[PDB]
Amino acid sequence: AKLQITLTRSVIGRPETQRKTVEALGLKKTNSSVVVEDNPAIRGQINKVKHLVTVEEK
Amino acid sequence: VSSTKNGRDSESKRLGAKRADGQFVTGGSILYRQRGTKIYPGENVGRGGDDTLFAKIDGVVKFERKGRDKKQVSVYAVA
Amino acid sequence: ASLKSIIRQGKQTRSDLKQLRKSGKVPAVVYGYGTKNVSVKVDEVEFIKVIREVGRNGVIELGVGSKTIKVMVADYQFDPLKNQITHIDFLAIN
Amino acid sequence: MLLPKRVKYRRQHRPKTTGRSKGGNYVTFGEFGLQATTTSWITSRQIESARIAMTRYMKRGGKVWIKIFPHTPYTKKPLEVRMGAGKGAVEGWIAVVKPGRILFEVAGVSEEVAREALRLASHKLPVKTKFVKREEL
RNA sequence: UCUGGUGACUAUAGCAAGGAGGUCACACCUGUUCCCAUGCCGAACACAGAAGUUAAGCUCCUUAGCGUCGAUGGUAGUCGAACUUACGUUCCGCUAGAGUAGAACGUUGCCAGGC
RNA sequence: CUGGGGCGGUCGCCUCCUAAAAGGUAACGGAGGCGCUCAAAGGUUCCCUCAGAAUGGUUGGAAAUCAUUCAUAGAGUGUAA
RNA sequence: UUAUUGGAGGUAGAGCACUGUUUGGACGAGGGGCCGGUUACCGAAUUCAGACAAACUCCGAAUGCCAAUUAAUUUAACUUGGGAGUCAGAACAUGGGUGAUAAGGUCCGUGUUCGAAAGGGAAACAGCCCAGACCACCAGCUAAGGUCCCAAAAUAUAUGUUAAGUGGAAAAGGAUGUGGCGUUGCCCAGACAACGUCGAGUGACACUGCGCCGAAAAUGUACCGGGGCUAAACAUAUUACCGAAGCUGUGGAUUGUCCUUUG
Ligand SMILES: [Mg+2]
Ligand SMILES: [Mg+2]
Ligand SMILES: [Mg+2]
Ligand SMILES: [Mg+2]
Ligand SMILES: [Mg+2]
Ligand SMILES: [Mg+2]
Ligand SMILES: [Mg+2]
Ligand SMILES: [Mg+2]
Ligand SMILES: [Mg+2]
Ligand SMILES: [Mg+2]
Ligand SMILES: [Mg+2]
Ligand SMILES: [Mg+2]
Ligand SMILES: [Mg+2]
Ligand SMILES: [Mg+2]
Ligand SMILES: [Mg+2]
Ligand SMILES: [Mg+2]
Ligand SMILES: [Mg+2]
Ligand SMILES: [Mg+2]
Ligand SMILES: [Mg+2]
Ligand SMILES: [Mg+2]
Ligand SMILES: [Mg+2]
Ligand SMILES: [Mg+2]
Ligand SMILES: [Mg+2]
Ligand SMILES: [Mg+2]
Ligand SMILES: [Mg+2]
Ligand SMILES: [Mg+2]
Ligand SMILES: [Mg+2]
Ligand SMILES: [Mg+2]
Ligand SMILES: [Mg+2]
Ligand SMILES: [Mg+2]
Repeated sequence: AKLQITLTRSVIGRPETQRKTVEALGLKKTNSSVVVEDNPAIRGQINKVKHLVTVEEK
Repeated sequence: VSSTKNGRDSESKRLGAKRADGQFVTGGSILYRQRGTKIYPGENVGRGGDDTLFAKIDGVVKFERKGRDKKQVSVYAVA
Repeated sequence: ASLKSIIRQGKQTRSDLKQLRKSGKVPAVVYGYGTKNVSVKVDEVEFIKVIREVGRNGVIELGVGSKTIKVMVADYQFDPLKNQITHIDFLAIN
Repeated sequence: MLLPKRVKYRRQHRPKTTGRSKGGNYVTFGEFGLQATTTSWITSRQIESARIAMTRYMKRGGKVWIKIFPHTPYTKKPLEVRMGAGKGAVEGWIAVVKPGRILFEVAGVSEEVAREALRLASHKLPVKTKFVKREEL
C-alpha cells in the first residue's frame, strides 16, 4: 500500500554505493522521512540499505 | 654485490569485448578483439586480418554457442 | 531397526541447522524406490545404536510421519575433527 | 632430507595459511595416526627428527608411513642486507598442514605402543596434535 | 507407417556386444575397350558392366558394458551486516566441485518412391 | 634511476605470471625473446591426414625403414611464450 | 539507484582429464642371483589406493562489468568558451607481492577518515566509534558509550560461573583446581580403601566453560585513569534513565524554488 521510510543512522562513514541509494529514495538529512508506495523495485532499495532506515506500514 | 635480470614487460593490448549483447550497432563497428579465434564469426560478421571480429551491416548483436564448446557472434537486421 | 524421524519444514537457514546439531539431531534425506524426496531429522545417539546392532549395511525400518519404509544407508558426511556425524543419506530399496 | 629432485620454478610465492584441510584427513594405510589441530609449516628437518624418534621406539616392528612431503621451496636473504635487490637464494623446503591433516600412520603393533611412539614424535613438531583410530560405523 | 535423398539440434544422438534382414533401394561384386588415374599398384580415382552374394557396409531388434547427461539434500567459498585481532566468531542472502538416486541404445523439418 | 650516495646493474620493442573471473594496474618482483627471414615458407584450385604406443620383420645402435591396431592433436605449425 | 531479462570473462573453492612433483602396494617384460635361468637387486612400463601447484585445469561461484524495458523512484549529464591550483600524501580495514606469515617498513588494488572538519566517546591522544557547527535561548528526544565517589544517570530485576584482585598485557608444556553434558566398566551377593571387619556407591573414556604454574629490568606505587570493588568481575535475558554544536521547539538573518496577498 504505502510505506514510511525514515533515515535513522547517518550516512557519513559509508561507501558511496550506499549513499547514492539513500538519495534515490529521496532522504535528505537524519530523521527525515518520505512516504512512497510498495513496489518490488522499492523493496530492493530498502534491502540494500536496511541497516540505515526504518520502515513502517502506513 | 647483487643484481637482478628481470625487468622487462610488454605494453598491454586492450583485448576483449567491445559491444554488449542486445545492443544496436552501426555497420562497421568492432565487436571483439582477440589473438587467435576464441570466438568464431557467425551471421553478418566479418573476421579481420588480426582476428578482429566486426559487423557487416547495422543491427543488434547476439552471442551464441556453436558446438559443444565453441562460441560465435551474429548480427541480425531489424532494429 | 525401529528408528524414528521428524520431517523438516521448508528452507532451513544456516542458524537453525547448527542449532539443530547442537542438539543430538542430524539432518537427513530419504529417496529411492516408490518414494519422493523428503528431508528429515534423526537423533544421533539412537542412530549409532541401531547401526552398531545391524551393521554398516543392514535394513532399517524407519518411520516418516505415519508409514514405515525399509531403508538402507547410502552415504554419510563425517566431521573428523570433533568426531560427530553431520549428514546421512537414506535409500529405499523394497 | 626429503626434497624433490627437480622443480620447474625455484622461487615461489608463499602458501596460503588460513582455512581447513583440503583432503587427506582419514587414515587409510595403517591402524593408528596423528592428526593436526592447529596450523603451521613443517620444514623437512622436523619430519626427519620425528621419523627417527618414531622408529627407534618401535624396535623396527611394524611399518610407518608419512603422509606429508615438502614440495615448496622458501628463500632467505643473507646476513645484514638492505631491502630489495632481488629475491634471495633458497634455504629449505616446507609443507603446509591445516587442522585435520594426518601426519604419520603406524601399523603392525599394539595400541599402547602406538600411543607412546606417536607421543614421542609429537614433541618435535611445531603443531598441536591428537591420537586417532581408524574410523568406521 | 517403410525406404532413400537432404537440413536442424551441447554424444540423452557415441562406442562396444548379441540377434535377424535383401535383385525394390543401397553395397560388395565383373572388367580396363574408351574419358580419366596411381612419387609403384584400375588398391584408390574414373569409366564400362550386371554373372554372383546379405558375408561385410547398411537397416531393424536386444542390452546399460565403456563414454555422455544428471537432480534433491548437505558441505566448501562468498556479497552485505554485527562483534572482534583471533591462522577468528555470529546473522542474512546467493550457492559450487566431488559423490549418490536417476536419464539414456536419439528427437525432428522438406522431397521422392514404396505403402 | 637508485630503500643515503658511490661501486655494480639497467634505460627502446614482444610474450607469460603477479593482476584480486570486463579492461587497466607498481617495485633493483619472477621467467624468457627481438634489432629478422621467405621469390616461396606468398595467391588460387584440387587431393591427403599425424606424433606416440603395441605387435611382427635381414641390416636392427633400443628406436632409422616396412606392415598392422589404437592414438584429440599429445604431432606439426620459419623464429621466444 | 533498484527490480526483471540477456551476455562477456576462468578468480575463490575444488580436482588430477594434460604438464610437472610425490607416497605406499601389486603386476608382469628386460638386465639381473646363479649353475643360460631360480632368488636378490636395479631401472622402465601398466594398474589399485592416496596427496601438491602463481606461471596445471575435465570443472567452476559470490560479487563486480556491458547493455535494454511506454518499469518504479531521484537530479543530474553533455558541448563550447574564460580563469585556476594540484604532480612530497598519511593511518585504519581488507585482497596480494617484497621482507623473516618482522617493522608506526616498502610497493600495487578496493573502501572510509585526516588533509581541508569543529562537537561527544576512547584517561590524555590529526587518521579509531557516533556524528557534518547560519545566529540567540537557564526548553525537550536520542546516537556511540555509560549509571558506587571523583563525575550526569539503576549500590536496578532474574538465573548462573569465578576465589585468582583473574578481571586490570604473553607460548610450548604440566597438573586429583572447580562446573556442565555424554558413552561405558565394577554395585548392596557386599565392591571401591585399610586391616574376618568395613555397608554404598566406584572407575575409565570423550567433549566442553572459567581458572593455576610456566612469568626476570633499570628516577617513584606504575597498563583498572584514581579511590576503591568478591561484585562496582564475567555470561545470558528484561525494564528505566543520562548522554552531542545530531533531530525537534520558539524567534531572527541571507539566498533560492513555487504559489503569488510580493505575501
Ligand atoms: Mg581425495
Ligand atoms: Mg577392382
Ligand atoms: Mg553439483
Ligand atoms: Mg576484476
Ligand atoms: Mg583482467
Ligand atoms: Mg634481453
Ligand atoms: Mg586454490
Ligand atoms: Mg598468488
Ligand atoms: Mg589456478
Ligand atoms: Mg608524474
Ligand atoms: Mg609521487
Ligand atoms: Mg608507512
Ligand atoms: Mg604492516
Ligand atoms: Mg589504498
Ligand atoms: Mg597540505
Ligand atoms: Mg569530506
Ligand atoms: Mg574531531
Ligand atoms: Mg575528552
Ligand atoms: Mg588509550
Ligand atoms: Mg584537528
Ligand atoms: Mg531521555
Ligand atoms: Mg544504547
Ligand atoms: Mg574532575
Ligand atoms: Mg552521580
Ligand atoms: Mg592482573
Ligand atoms: Mg595467562
Ligand atoms: Mg603464569
Ligand atoms: Mg620499583
Ligand atoms: Mg594503579
Ligand atoms: Mg542543526
